[PDB]
Amino acid sequence: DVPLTPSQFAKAKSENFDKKVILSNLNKPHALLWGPDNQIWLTERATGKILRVNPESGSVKTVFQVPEIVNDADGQNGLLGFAFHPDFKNNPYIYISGTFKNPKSTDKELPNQTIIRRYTYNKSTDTLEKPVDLLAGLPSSKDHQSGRLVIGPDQKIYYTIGDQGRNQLAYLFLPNQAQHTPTQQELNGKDYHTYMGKVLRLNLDGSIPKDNPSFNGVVSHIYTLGHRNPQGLAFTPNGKLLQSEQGPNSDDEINLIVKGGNYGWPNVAGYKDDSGYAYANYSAAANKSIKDLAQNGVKVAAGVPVTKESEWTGKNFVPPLKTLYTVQDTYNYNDPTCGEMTFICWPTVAPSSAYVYKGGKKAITGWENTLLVPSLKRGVIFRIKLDPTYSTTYDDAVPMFKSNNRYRDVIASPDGNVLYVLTDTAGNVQKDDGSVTNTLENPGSLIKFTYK
Amino acid sequence: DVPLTPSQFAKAKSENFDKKVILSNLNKPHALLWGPDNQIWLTERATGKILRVNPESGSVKTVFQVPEIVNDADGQNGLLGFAFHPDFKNNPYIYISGTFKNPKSTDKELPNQTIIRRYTYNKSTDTLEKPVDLLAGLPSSKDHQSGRLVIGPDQKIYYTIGDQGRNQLAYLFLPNQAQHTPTQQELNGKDYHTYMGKVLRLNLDGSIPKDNPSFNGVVSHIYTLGHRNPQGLAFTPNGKLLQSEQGPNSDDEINLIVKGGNYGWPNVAGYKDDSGYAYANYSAAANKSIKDLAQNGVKVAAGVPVTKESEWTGKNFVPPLKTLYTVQDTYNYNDPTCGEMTFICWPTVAPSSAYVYKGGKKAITGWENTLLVPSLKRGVIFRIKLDPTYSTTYDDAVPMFKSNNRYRDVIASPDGNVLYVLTDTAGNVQKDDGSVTNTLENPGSLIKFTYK
Ligand SMILES: O=C(O)c1cc(C(=O)O)c(-c2[nH]c(C(=O)O)cc2C(=O)O)c(C(=O)O)n1
Ligand SMILES: O=C(O)c1cc(C(=O)O)c(-c2[nH]c(C(=O)O)cc2C(=O)O)c(C(=O)O)n1
Ligand SMILES: [Ca+2]
Ligand SMILES: [Ca+2]
Ligand SMILES: [Ca+2]
Ligand SMILES: [Ca+2]
Ligand SMILES: [Ca+2]
Ligand SMILES: [Ca+2]
Repeated sequence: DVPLTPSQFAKAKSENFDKKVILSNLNKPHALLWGPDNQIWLTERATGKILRVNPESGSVKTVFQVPEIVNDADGQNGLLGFAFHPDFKNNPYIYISGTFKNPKSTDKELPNQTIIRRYTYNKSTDTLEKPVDLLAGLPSSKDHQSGRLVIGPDQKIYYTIGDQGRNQLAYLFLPNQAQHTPTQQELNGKDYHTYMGKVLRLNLDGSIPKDNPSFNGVVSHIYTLGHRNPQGLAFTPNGKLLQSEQGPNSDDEINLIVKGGNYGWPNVAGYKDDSGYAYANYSAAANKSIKDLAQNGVKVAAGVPVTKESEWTGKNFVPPLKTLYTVQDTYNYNDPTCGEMTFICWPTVAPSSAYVYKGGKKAITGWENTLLVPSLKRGVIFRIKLDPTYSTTYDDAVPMFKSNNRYRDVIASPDGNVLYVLTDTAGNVQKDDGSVTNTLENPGSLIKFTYK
Repeated sequence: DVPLTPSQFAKAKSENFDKKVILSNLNKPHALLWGPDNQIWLTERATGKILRVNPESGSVKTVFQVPEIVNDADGQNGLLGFAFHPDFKNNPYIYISGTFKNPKSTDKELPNQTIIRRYTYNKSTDTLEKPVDLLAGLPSSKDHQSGRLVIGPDQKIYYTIGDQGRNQLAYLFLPNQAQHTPTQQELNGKDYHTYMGKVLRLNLDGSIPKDNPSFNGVVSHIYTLGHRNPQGLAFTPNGKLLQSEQGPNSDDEINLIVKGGNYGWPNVAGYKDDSGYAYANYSAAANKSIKDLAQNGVKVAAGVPVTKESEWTGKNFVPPLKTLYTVQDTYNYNDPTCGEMTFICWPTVAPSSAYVYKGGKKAITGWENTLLVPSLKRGVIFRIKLDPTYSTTYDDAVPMFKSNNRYRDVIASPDGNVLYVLTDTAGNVQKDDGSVTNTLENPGSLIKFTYK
């Protein structure tokens, strides 16, 4: 899709909803869920705390703090994945993923691992107990961790693990592994270094489903590959799997996740259109002092190999349902008319989640079969309509609730007339006039919007 | 997708198939079907003849000639739709559409109608009889008639009817009706002038299905709208509906047809990307002496209103699964790298059909879940892979059977190892070296390709 203008974002004020801050003292709140107890549960990414909030009264309890979570102030690591077993009454399990030190690591630049871990909920003492590591030794870094953890209708865990930031900034010269897959020998040694830029599908005990897809002749935990930073994952009522993902200077994506698909990163951003992006592989540059001009690969310094999207030899490439956004090769990623911080005008929205709106007896008119996608950089919640079979999007991403806030997650109440959102503690966001600010209106908050 | 180069088309020679020309100099052969008698049936658009061809010996019989078919030498009108009843053993019916004179027409420029008609096959006399008009008074013109007619798994007739060529060439100043839908009053009067640029869904007796979608508050024969020239339509084994469609200078489409969808034409060609196309509405131009610059709306003469794809206020817009092809705004539609005949280099392939390959006892290796799309302008047949649920394409359109022929239709034998193809009697096609020729290698032919 084509970017909205600052004016178009600023008008999305959602005057038909009442706003109320429920909690305002949260530290890097990350994931939000409607629990099986009809309470709101949420995570703090850096502290490792799991909180439960009474939606009616607003009282809150810290149910548990995951010990030894590792988090860097300049990083996106920490406590990430968070989901309830779907039959919680009879299987009182909570599944998380988190950053932990890796005692086997021989890399002082990458000292950590990601672990998918199960806890047992004790309703008598209201806490979590009996930790069990389902899948350990997964990649960890400060960048593009993703880490959405959901349980599908097949009662399998689906887990997004980002590309770790390879081929940008601090990891510029590391070779991106989004396209790479394990050998059988690597699986035998539990070497999961290729588990970057993937959606994983695991059994509830961490093992490999016997009907997972094959990649390059090997069936592993990988379900799909070729992802950059997929922070949104959500099943629809008819069992389809929708996803949101952050692109580089362009081409954030809404994807339909299908078994065995290849979503193209890093060779393809968004559509395979050769428009506004090309794959500049700095790991293949002979000179490691080469600079990244950060023009999305369209303009590069001498010495870095560049592959056009159409020059890639790919297999099972699946294009996105929608891009937020796609621009021409003539696009100027340095436009000075935007200000000193030109990145704010980049054709992206930085989606942070993806949530299937299920309606209810007070469902909001017109919102049937919508997907809600929070935007960090634009301070809106997008509403994206699909057809009733969730096979295609209809029309465009409609912005909602414009504010100077970094929206991190969103859910809705069972009746469907109240939305609950989390906001980041700090960072940059676009203002009504299109400029950048790091003064957030509601830092680290749980906010509700009630239809009136 | 990005256009293939002339060299990439030239190498797609399909050396793994044996070619045998069964017939040539057919009079504008148009549609072919594997018949209930395991013979090949095909139509001649210009004559109204329905021919049956013996696969083994190639003997041909003129089974029937549809009387009073109207065809213009320079036109795309004539005998069009052609399908067998799916339970032919117990329902020996053949369904057609055709151009016929309209006696109540009050326009000398548009004197004809399209009629969807049923015939009964009499096996004892080996001919057709007892015609029944199912739906008459449909639009008719020389351009963009489409006319693909299939019976769905719901035992409904699905019928594509093109936009009649409005807003180009001989119909430049007529207002395109692809976005328009009937009022209840027009329906009551059987005024079907808005049945342009649509997929129609009809009961077998021609009546309006009560479960057809609603458009602007009215349920009509319209199933989807916003199409230009959709010549390809085919159901998948799991009941989805795939489609191909010719765009203008760009953005031929492969579409997934979903009930009630709006496929954007003429406001949107291909994706809603503002890339290489804009909607110039010549019917709204200040005067009818203005010239069409034929630069796909990116540059137009003064006095014609232009609407960007992103400026359209649309409802239920459904984007294509694949475009053949999409180009940048700076693309040169009048490129001098080719000869005076710039159109042959336009980033299009002119898809003429769409056929779901179903395999069989001799299925071709690797062709699972593919869609075959013949190209008129490039002299190839494309193979397009989808995932096993027919929810997305995988990778790109792979060209096959490169020749100096305009491929018009394609089917496969039940065993799956033989393809049968129709070619046009006349027209332009691109040579190996990228230049145009109107010398066709196999004019008006039925061609058999057998996997080695
Ligand atoms: O403008 C853009 O394209 C853009 C903007 C941001 C932004 O939020 O400022 C991000 C981003 N996302 C996170 C996160 O925690 O998800 C952290 C950051 C960061 O830059 O620090 C990204 C990206 O990561 O691709 N792209
Ligand atoms: O280069 C292009 O884009 C292109 C090329 C052709 C071509 O075949 O020469 C056509 C076309 N298709 C038919 C048909 O019978 O299907 C007739 C014609 C015609 O121009 O006479 C179209 C189009 O109709 O959009 N576009
Ligand atoms: Ca980004
Ligand atoms: Ca992608
Ligand atoms: Ca792209
Ligand atoms: Ca065309
Ligand atoms: Ca379209
Ligand atoms: Ca377009």
